[PDB]
Order: sequence, then C-alpha cells, then structure tokens
Amino acid sequence: KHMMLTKELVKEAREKAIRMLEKACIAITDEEKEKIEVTDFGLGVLYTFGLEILVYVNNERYCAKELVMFPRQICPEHRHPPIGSYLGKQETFRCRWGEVYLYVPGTPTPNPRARIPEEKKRYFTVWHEIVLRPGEQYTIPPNTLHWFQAGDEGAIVSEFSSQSIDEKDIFTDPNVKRIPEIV
Amino acid sequence: HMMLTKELVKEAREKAIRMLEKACIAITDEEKEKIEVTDFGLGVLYTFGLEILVYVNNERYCAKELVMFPRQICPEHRHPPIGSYLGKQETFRCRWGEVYLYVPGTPTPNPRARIPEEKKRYFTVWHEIVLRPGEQYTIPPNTLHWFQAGDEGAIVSEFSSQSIDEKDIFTDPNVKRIPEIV
Ligand SMILES: OC[C@H]1O[C@](O)(CO)[C@@H](O)[C@@H]1O
Ligand SMILES: OC[C@H]1O[C@](O)(CO)[C@@H](O)[C@@H]1O
Ligand SMILES: [Mn+2]
Ligand SMILES: [Mn+2]
Repeated sequence: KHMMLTKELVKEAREKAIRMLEKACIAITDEEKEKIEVTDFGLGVLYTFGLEILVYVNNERYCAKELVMFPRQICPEHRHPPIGSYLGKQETFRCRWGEVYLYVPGTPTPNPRARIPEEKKRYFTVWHEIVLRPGEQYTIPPNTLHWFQAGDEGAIVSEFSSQSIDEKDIFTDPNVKRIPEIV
Repeated sequence: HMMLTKELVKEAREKAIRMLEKACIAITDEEKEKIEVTDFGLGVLYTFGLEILVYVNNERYCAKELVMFPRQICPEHRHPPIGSYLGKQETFRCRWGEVYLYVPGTPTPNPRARIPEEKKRYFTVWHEIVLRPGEQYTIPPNTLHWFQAGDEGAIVSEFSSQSIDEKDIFTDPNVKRIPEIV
C-alpha cells in the first residue's frame, strides 16, 4: 500500500540520525536536533527511499547541509534546475562517514554497487557510478540527473552548494513528492 | 620573530592533521599535502596564524576547514566587493574546541581574547561572539572581523560564497596574506 510518513516514524528516524552524527563526532545543537528533516519522498517506504537532512545554513549566496542515510537508503533520481534567473543548484558532496554510491550521467559502470527495487528501476536512468568513502568528494553541475544509495552501514554525506530550493527539484519518479506529509 | 620555513610549515601541517583526526574529520592523503599554513607574514605563527584546508572553492560557493592551534589569532580583515562581485559572505561553524570571533558593534566588556599589547592598534572591532562546537555565526561581505582560538585550539568550518583570499584587506599593514616559504 502507498504508506504514510507518521510522526512516530519521523521521531524514530530523527533519533537514529542523531546517533549516527554523534558516532561520527559531528556536534549538533539541541535546536538543530529538532530541525532534522525526515523525508520519504512521498513513496511510503522511508527505509528504502528516504533521507534525513540537517541544514546548517541556506541563503541566496550559499548552502551547506549534512545528509544522513540509513543502510541502503536511496535518494530517488532528481536534478536541480534553473529557476527564473537562478542557474540552479550546483553542489559538492563530501562523504564524512560510511560510504555512498552516487550515480550521474555517463557510461554505465559494470557491476554497480546499488540495489534498487525491481519495480522502481524504470525511474533510475543514470548509471555512471562514483563511490565515495570518508574524505572523498564529487561535484554535480546544475540541472544534472543524479541519485545515490548508502552502503550496508549507511552514510553521512556533506553538501556544499549554491542556494537550495528543494521545492523546485525535478524527480524522474512521478510519484515523488519532495516535501513530506507527516501524519 | 622569524621567517616561515619549509620545516615550520611541515611541522604545523602535521599538527593540524592530528587535530583533524582527533575531531574524527576524514581527510585524504592528497588533502593532507594541500593544507595551507600561513603566519600572515608576521613571523610568529603560534600567535598569528591559521592552517586551512579548502574542501572546494568555485564561482558558486566555497567550503573550508580552519584549524587553529591554542590561542592562534587570525588578524583583522574584511572580504570586500571585487568588481561586480559583492564580496565574500561567510558562515563559521565551530566543530571542535572554541573560538572567539570579533565583529563590529559595541565593545564587549571582559573579552576572552588575549592580543599582544603592541598589536592592539590593529584590532579595531571588539564585539565578541564565542562559538562552541555546533555553534555558528554569519559575517556579511566587507565586514571587519578577527578571531582567536581558545586554550585547546579550535576547528572552525567555513561555508561561504566564492573565496578570493588575495583581495582580502587587513587592518595590520604588516600582514601579507600570500605566503613566503623559504
Ligand atoms: O531535494 C532532494 C535532495 O537532494 C539534495 O541536493 C541531494 O541531492 C539535497 O540537498 C536535497 O534535499
Ligand atoms: O584570508 C583570511 C582568512 O579569513 C577567512 O575567511 C576566515 O575569515 C579564511 O577563509 C581566509 O583564508
Ligand atoms: Mn542533489
Ligand atoms: Mn573571513
């Protein structure tokens, strides 16, 4: 069934993300702990498709975030398009802990590490693999299709970017709604 | 006073690497060789100095890790407009240790920072912001600021618009930003 993001699911996920941040020695304030965003992308299977996000700062000039991912959690394929005169978000990912499998346009990598549910494979169209372990980075230019899945222990991945406007992101999966609906 | 030598730089790079490791911040072997050590041209690295890792710096944004040994001071400066570029805006986030940041405003009584008496004239802003791990402050462009780490040192992340270090304006006319490693 097309399941639902509940308050209890959100609380459970927020607490798990906080433990992961603490394990990686990343200090976060009590106020920030309350502002960790939990999204299941409107797909109803948070532990399959989902992200736990801390926004450190986001303004017209720049943005920085911490993306926390549970084991094998997937961020559905999307891109950050131009918005009016804004070029669109460019971002640099830096893995801080665990490992993540990032996919961008290019020649399909053989034997990719990511495992996508069979019924959703149609909504993953780019297959050039970049594996990031702690300390490693990759930069995604604006309006570029990408998606990612954490490894079997999960991941913490920093974002450094231009202004973020999540509401304007374009997803390949037409079922995705970026902004959560918590019951 | 001294000149910044290759040996002093390598010693400071190694100490900054150990501090990053203590804070559990992963860095690549390539990044270890690219940590910048500056004494701002003032010849007292352990008084005025910074060890910097630039994670990324382009036209759209910049992120750095600033490592500071106990009581290292960044001399007072601002990031000005450059042509049509507004100038760098930056957000600092303390990751480890503690740092004393000073910005324009009413002088704070009993500041935590300790500055050399003979350099006081080149520190002109005195409104104090203390940042402990997890805490942040944002400096608008063309704003005078300086900072000193606490008695354990500090690791302070920067999130900012494009960085152009060469165009920074320092209050101390003795400061030279761009290195002279002999
Ligand atoms: O909106 C989808 C998510 O994608 C990211 O850029 C990672 O690609 C996050 O900043 C964002 O919240
Ligand atoms: O150049 C002076 C230094 O000041 C900072 O913005 C911190 O204020 C660093 O990015 C820079 O390297
Ligand atoms: Mn993205
Ligand atoms: Mn600055």
